[PDB]
Amino acid sequence: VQPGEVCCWLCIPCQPYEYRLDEFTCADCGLGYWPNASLTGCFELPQEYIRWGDAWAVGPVTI
Amino acid sequence: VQPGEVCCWLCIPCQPYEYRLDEFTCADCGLGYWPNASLTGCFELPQEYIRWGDAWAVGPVTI
Amino acid sequence: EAPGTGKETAPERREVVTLRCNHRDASMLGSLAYNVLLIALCTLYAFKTRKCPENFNEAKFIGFTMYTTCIIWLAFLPIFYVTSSDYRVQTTTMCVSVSLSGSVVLGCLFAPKLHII
Amino acid sequence: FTMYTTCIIWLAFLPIFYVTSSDYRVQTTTMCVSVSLSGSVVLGCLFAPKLHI
Repeated sequence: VQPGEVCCWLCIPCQPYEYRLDEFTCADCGLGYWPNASLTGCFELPQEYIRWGDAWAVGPVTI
Repeated sequence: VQPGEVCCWLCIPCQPYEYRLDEFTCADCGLGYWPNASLTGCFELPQEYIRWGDAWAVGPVTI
Repeated sequence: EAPGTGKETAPERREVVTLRCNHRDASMLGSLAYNVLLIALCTLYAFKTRKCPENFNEAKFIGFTMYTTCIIWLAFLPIFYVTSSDYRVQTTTMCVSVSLSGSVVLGCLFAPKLHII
Repeated sequence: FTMYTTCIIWLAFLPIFYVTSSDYRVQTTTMCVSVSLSGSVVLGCLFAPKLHI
């Protein structure tokens, strides 16, 4: 973030779920994503529901 | 907060659960505390459910 | 209304997403009601023709199946209504309720069929 | 017959509290009405001959 003077800057994290657009601004690109290690970021978030992977819903299957 | 200049400061609202500290940074009482604006008193000790209370208690005790 | 498949459910905390249909949370109750009244009239007849010893006293078994189904549905409707926030828990409880209804129908009506073998 | 009815009432109420146990802020309030409904079911099972007379 840039203070009144334009020769220094304070390094603060605006938001962990916000897209990293510029070195002074901070605004999210879309919705429901996480910034990955790629250059683009704020994307690559699939559905968080495994197909028969969790042992929490085996009750319905066995019944 | 103190910017790169020593002349003036920057007004930024920090977390609400922090206490009324000095002009450096707002201080916290820790997990499970809530300060006030009178003397930075963080006690917040209420009861769980009053006996025969008007909130989800009258119906149960009556039945 | 819609074919369904409402993807990328927006939560209060944008951490994980869940796949769901368009409006299968609150609209389904309507269809559920379309059967509930039916079940109602059904168990009503089950109360009207409960004194019938015919077919190895099959009217009593019909009435008992109706009572169990109406009880489990009266217990499942508010549960499915108030647990519309969660997806895995709501699906699990509705699945358990459906399986329990089917099991009690197969166990109460087909009780004499299993007894006589 | 009344014992079978009470048992199926138990088997129907068990998943109700099993799924309502989440968000215990409302579970602490529904526990009382669940115990009251169970006591009422047992009262009916016991007083069906008393209710008929």
